Amino acid sequence: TNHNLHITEKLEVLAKAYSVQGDKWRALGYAKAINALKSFHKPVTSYQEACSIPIGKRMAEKIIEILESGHLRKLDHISESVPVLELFSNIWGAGTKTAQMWYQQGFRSLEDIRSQASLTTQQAIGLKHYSDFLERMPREEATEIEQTVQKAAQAFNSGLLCVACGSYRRGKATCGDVDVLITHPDGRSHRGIFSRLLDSLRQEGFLTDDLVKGETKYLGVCRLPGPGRRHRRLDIRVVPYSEFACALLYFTGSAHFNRSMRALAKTKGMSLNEYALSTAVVRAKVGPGRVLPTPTEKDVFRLLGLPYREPAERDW
DNA sequence: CGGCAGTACTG
DNA sequence: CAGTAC
DNA sequence: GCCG
Ligand SMILES: [Ca+2]
Ligand code: NA
Ligand code: NA
Repeated sequence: TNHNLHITEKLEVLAKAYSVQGDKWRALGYAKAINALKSFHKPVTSYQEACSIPIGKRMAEKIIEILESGHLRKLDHISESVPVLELFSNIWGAGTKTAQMWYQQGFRSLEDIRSQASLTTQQAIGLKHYSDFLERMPREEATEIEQTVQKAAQAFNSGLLCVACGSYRRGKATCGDVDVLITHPDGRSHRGIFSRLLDSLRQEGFLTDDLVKGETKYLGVCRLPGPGRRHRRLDIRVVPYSEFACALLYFTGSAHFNRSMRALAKTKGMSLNEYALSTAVVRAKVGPGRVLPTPTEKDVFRLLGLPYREPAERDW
């Protein structure tokens, strides 16, 4: 696996500092570089050998900094606000600009957020389940959640099928997220069961809190009935059968996977989002793009000129 | 240099 | 409009 | 942050 973890560690700390400080691109380059250093077959030996890794000049300059020295000195200049901002980012619905606001307001602890800090409804639901949301769950409990949502959905219409796309479907032992995709094979009967099932599950108590409540997209908190059960974040999306193959890809993950798939689709003049695979829109543009039917996940790998990758092989 | 995904919700 | 989310 |  990671043959250069002594450097990937210190760089993941640097990338975290950038991610916590609004520099999404600095963090994205760092993460793509750690994801490349962790997947490389042999450990690094020189600067030349480091830069040839698809790693730049200043990144391999840090690789060589940790290869010749034992501690990267960039880390010594990291701002002391980085931990506080990261802590505020650990709250749901709270990112770099809200952590920055809380920080300049003199807040330096979660208790300060729960006492004097102004919170939104979502930032409150995140602040109350702070520990649970950071404790990823075993695959078995995610399966319990999946089957529970599927059974309750099938009671409204037995034709409906469900799938727990996400790190679970990728085969990851832990999952601090549960995204259940529900659809109907005909693509027309699905319309109208979202609210009924959502109220059903909240009535029984499967759902504890609600975050983003849209017509087609549900985001909230669930908790399996039983002792010592921690609150897990669940999303329930009811998209038509036509778009199911384009949705199941994105909601399977990872993000970096759908980022490389989106780049590859863009080079071949195609837009690959979580709703449909369309080709290049007319060009300022003088027209939208043309949808390409892709019923199965292989059809999407096909129209993109790529071999089918198993969900297990989607960490990119 | 300049692009790195586009989207819906919430406020 | 922006912020945070997938 | 890297790379076309
Ligand atoms: Ca996830
Ligand atoms: Na966060
Ligand atoms: Na339980």
